[PDB]
Amino acid sequence: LVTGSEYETMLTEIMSMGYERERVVAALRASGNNPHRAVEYLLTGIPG
Repeated sequence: LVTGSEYETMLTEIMSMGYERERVVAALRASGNNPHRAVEYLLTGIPG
């Protein structure tokens, strides 16, 4: 289980690719905090 501070740095690190906070938050929820899947969803779409 990542800590809350590790979540915030994960979130900010992905935001550095040019995504707004609320989209990254939604992608990390959809990925269960796996950053690889979150970035996949931001690049090429959520499942479905």
